[PDB]
Amino acid sequence: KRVDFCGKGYHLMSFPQSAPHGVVFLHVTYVPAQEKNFTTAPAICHDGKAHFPREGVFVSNGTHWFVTQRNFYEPQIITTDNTFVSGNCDVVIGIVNNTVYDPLQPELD
Amino acid sequence: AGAALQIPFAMQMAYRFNGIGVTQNVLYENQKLIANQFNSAIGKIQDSL
Ligand SMILES: *[C@@H]1O[C@H](CO)[C@@H](O[C@@H]2O[C@H](CO)[C@@H](O)[C@H](O)[C@H]2NC(C)=O)[C@H](O)[C@H]1NC(C)=O
Ligand SMILES: *[C@@H]1O[C@H](CO)[C@@H](O[C@@H]2O[C@H](CO)[C@@H](O)[C@H](O)[C@H]2NC(C)=O)[C@H](O)[C@H]1NC(C)=O
Ligand SMILES: *[C@@H]1O[C@H](CO)[C@@H](O[C@@H]2O[C@H](CO)[C@@H](O)[C@H](O)[C@H]2NC(C)=O)[C@H](O)[C@H]1NC(C)=O
Ligand SMILES: *[C@@H]1O[C@H](CO)[C@@H](O[C@@H]2O[C@H](CO)[C@@H](O)[C@H](O)[C@H]2NC(C)=O)[C@H](O)[C@H]1NC(C)=O
Ligand SMILES: *[C@@H]1O[C@H](CO)[C@@H](O)[C@H](O)[C@H]1NC(C)=O
Repeated sequence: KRVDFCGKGYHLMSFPQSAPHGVVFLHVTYVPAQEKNFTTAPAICHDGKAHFPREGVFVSNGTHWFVTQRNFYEPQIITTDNTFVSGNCDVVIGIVNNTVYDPLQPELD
Repeated sequence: AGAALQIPFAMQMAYRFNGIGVTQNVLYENQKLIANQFNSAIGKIQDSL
């Protein structure tokens, strides 16, 4: 996890080869590509409660809000298993209104 | 690690709080105090210099 100790990018793995009086390291790394821009927010307010992502960021495609993982764009809908709650929505700078979906009660019809 | 991708600075500070074991609500609920403390700490360096 040391930055630039094993090449440029996120180190995946490395292979050694012998040279005359030396060694050659072939570093395999992961390099992110083809980014898009989005709107973002730190928390989400629902029922007077602030919701934070467990892992990921809240992003908006223009009209809807999703959670994604931070390094590869893979959007999902914001549920109570995606997030955790802390406090009320009066203290966070930049909080946004949206609905956080519960699975249990629409299972219970 | 590649191309520069923008992110707002308080959200970068929250990632970094996660990287030491503190949840990020602890940053967002203290943002103003944390920024005051950083500013006083930076203002103390030029005084010693
Ligand atoms: C943002 O993504 C959503 C996808 O959830 C698009 O909204 C539509 O949402 C309904 C119900 O959620 C789906 O049945 C549709 O298939 C979605 N797409 C369309 C084209 O109707 C929404 O269009 C996206 N917004 C932008 C600006 O890209
Ligand atoms: C990001 O910065 C913009 C300014 O560029 C902020 O927008 C202003 O919001 C205030 C309310 O606090 C309004 O009174 C101003 O009229 C807005 N200005 C513009 C140019 O839109 C925005 O609130 C900031 N975002 C956050 C999360 O603080
Ligand atoms: C997000 O939703 C909340 C919940 O209603 C909004 O809070 C209201 O804000 C208006 C204007 O600031 C007040 O007149 C109401 O009294 C508030 N309602 C409650 C129940 O407190 C909040 O304004 C919404 N945020 C945005 C940006 O529209
Ligand atoms: C955590 O520590 C900080 C000290 O940096 C406290 O904030 C200070 O509190 C004193 C009260 O004695 C104020 O006079 C200062 O102005 C505060 N500093 C800043 C930068 O706001 C804070 O109260 C402490 N929190 C708790 C829960 O004890
Ligand atoms: C994102 O938008 C900015 C302008 O706000 C633009 O300069 C940048 O090239 C865009 N990047 C992508 C991936 O769309």
